Amino acid sequence: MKCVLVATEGAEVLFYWTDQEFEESLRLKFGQLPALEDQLSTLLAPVIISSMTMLEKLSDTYTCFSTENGNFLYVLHLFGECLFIAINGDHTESEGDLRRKLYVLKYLFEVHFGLVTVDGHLIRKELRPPDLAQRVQLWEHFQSLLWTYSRLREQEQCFAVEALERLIHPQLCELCIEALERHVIQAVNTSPERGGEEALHAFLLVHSKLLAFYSSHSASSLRPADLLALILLVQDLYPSPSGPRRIFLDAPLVPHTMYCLPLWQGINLVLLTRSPSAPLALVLSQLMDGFSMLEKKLKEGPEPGASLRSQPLVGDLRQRMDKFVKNRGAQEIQSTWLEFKAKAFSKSEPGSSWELLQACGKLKRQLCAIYRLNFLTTAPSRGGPHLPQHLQDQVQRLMREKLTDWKDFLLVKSRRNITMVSYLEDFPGLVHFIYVDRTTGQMVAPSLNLAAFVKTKVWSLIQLARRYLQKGYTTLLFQEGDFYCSYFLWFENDMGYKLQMIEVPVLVPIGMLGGDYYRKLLRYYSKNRPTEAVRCYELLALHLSVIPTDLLVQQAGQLARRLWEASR
Amino acid sequence: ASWWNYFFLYDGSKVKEEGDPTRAGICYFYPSQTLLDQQELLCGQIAGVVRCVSDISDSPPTLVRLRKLKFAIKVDGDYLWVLGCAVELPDVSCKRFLDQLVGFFNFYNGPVSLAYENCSQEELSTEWDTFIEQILKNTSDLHKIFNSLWNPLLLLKAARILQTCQRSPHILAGCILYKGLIVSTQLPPSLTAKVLLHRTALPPNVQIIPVFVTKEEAISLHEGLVRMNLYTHCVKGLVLSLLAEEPLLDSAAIEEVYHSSLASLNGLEVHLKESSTYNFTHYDRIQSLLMANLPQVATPQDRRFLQAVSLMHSEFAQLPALYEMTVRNASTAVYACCNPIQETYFQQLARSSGFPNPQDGAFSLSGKAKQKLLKHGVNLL
Repeated sequence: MKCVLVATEGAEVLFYWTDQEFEESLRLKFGQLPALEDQLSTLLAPVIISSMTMLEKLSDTYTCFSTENGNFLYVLHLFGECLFIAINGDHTESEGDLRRKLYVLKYLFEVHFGLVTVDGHLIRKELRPPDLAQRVQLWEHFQSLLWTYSRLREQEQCFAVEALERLIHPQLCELCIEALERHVIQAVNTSPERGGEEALHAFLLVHSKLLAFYSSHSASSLRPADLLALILLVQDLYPSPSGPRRIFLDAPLVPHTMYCLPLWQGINLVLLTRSPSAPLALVLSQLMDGFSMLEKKLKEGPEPGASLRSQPLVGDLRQRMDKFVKNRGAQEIQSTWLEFKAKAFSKSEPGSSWELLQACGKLKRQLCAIYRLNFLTTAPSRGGPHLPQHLQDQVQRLMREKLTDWKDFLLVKSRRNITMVSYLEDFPGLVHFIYVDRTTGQMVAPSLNLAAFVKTKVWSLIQLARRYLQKGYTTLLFQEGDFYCSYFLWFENDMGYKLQMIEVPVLVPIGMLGGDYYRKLLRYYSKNRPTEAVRCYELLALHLSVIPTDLLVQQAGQLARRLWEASR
Repeated sequence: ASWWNYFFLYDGSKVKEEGDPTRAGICYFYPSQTLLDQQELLCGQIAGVVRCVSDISDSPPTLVRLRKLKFAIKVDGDYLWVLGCAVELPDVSCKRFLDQLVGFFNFYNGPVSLAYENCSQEELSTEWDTFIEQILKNTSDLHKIFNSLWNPLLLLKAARILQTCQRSPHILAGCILYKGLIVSTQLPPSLTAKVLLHRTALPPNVQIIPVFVTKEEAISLHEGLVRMNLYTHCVKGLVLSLLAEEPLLDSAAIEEVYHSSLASLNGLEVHLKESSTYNFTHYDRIQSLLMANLPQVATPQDRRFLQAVSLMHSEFAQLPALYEMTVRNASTAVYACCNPIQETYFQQLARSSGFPNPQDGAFSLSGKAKQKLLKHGVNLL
């Protein structure tokens, strides 16, 4: 009894995802058969029609509807010119879960498409191709992505807390590093058959945990947010070979190519390359932002007859724009640029404010068209250039030999990475604990395997902690049932000295997959103390109700110190 | 910003076709000085959204929330009730307030369909305006948060007078009030608020007005509208209110009871009439009583106290198995404990760095809460 729908202002459906119960209910209601998308559109048209009028008149939009006892929950969100609708009817997900799912879907759209998602006209065509087979294939791929995301959120702690988990083995990690360096990146780079593709990063994945990672000397460090999406994409194809997929990640949204080569069951290898025409996207992004500032002051400011021509920003934008036009020389964009050059810089007849607004809008769409023609039609899934088949086979076969003797040990160690017993003696009464570093995005937590009862209580603490953090509360201690929960937030420096606490701003959802909230929090504190480094830490612990509160705090503090000394 | 913003009724029978204007479908609206276009737009949008959600989900919606506003909607036959709230308010508080307004309308004017089919619009509109004025005059912060009532050998005889009345023929329950201060009452708290908020504006100073009690309240009085009669008597400072029966329209019995004690009640009345270091709030779930120590002037510290209770009050109503909850920020910490009988909230009016020290004063509020509150008679078990 679930449904996720994306619709435009004209009640046109672009993407839908329904389960068996919703489809059966719709069949029963409308069967007293047309396409499911048509039925959903004709059923949900009034909401879409009524939503726009509210924004047009009172500058307000509906956010959520609620029924008695919370039987049905409706969530609405306007992402630019598109409306996102989430429907729940089985009490399994709350409003926050639906909002997080919508934000995850929007982030997936960003990763899959790029800067094109900003333009509402092109995204409608991209999500609804004229060809039926391509549309069906894309819809099935996105439905599979949503299903695997939902499964991973309910089975894995890594997506439950949105943090990176690593397998600790000093002997194996080193050998993995030299094996990767010698036989993957160097093998691809030194091969003359690479066809201009440059290898940057390559990592080995076991289950939902990271084992080794290496980067080239000419590559930028990946943000922790992108690697969670990479892990989700890898898990979708091979749940616990397919052609390369074009992906976009923050370095802008520079293009990248994805390669997935499986080694065994539960062990996968991921390789990433970069197109030689990559820095063209940076120029396009600067031009995309440059015209936005020009349009911003065209509406707010006075008559643009003479004021804009003296602005250094316009001159800087002109110095950037004319260089781009001369370097390209495209007839379609040169004629419009000359038309806008005459309008903006004529000493006799400057363009009108209304006329200049339409001229700037036309140039905005043309720049996105060049990006679409360059970094999305040349995707490797549509016949684009890619690594040859035998080159991929050589890497896959050669990496297997280096890890042949460590197959059985890796699987056993993965299920028993951290033992709770090893901490029972030092910290009696402890049941479960989650240690997450918000600076590097890494988490330290044992492997949970009565077992279901404690497993369910883990999500309750996580959901409650996020809700209270949003309104400016840094800590939360509460007892529910026979267990005692905890949540702690504090700031430290690189050397380990204590730092003072400031007022957290009161409020986008809290997380790292669909955006970020911790990076902006660190910058806010650094504004007042630029001379000191800032680090962020979190700690979730579960204790029995028998332990007193005073003893609980001392036990929690000792655990954090021991983990800090064990790390680094 | 006012917590209570909008309140209007829509009738779907008068507007059935697309060409029928929705202006005639508005029976009442507050404020009355607003423009007509906004009225029509809001009514049409709300009615359309409610109808569409009811059609899709086979159940009418009970809450519509926007970025700046929050609407509580309930359906009663062909009439639609819409309530205007603020974002900061809890949803349960708005639902209870809307239910209270509906109950007041039913107990004051009977069924809506019969009242609008028999009576004119202007008189009910004036009554609504006056009653909204009273309700807006009688609202406070803790009353917004908890929705409680607007509330000793002398009390013994004051209640004995009522006890002698209950025996007096055809009596269910009664109460005695002094300028909004409760002396002794036997009615349920839901109807006690209705009697107390009744603006007190044949023997002299004797008035009898029929009322309409719901079956659940009528059963409670005896232990879906039922007609009863309210006896209102105006004294210099005292008021006596009795709900007896439908054919009340006994005689000379209640007349003698007051005049046998008028010189004693007023004489007893005139005899009666003639830097906090911590904040606390105690709420009784059974009697819906509220008592706390907050200054009339909202200091910046007091404003932060009200916000903390807002989230914590709603958390208890959703998790019946949750007992203890404490929070702390960069400036303050608030403790809470809940049992199926009563709730308690404590804050100290007197900055954490790094991981919390076990000797932190914020984490030791449990011991201080039970000891400090015993002074004002607040008995914590």
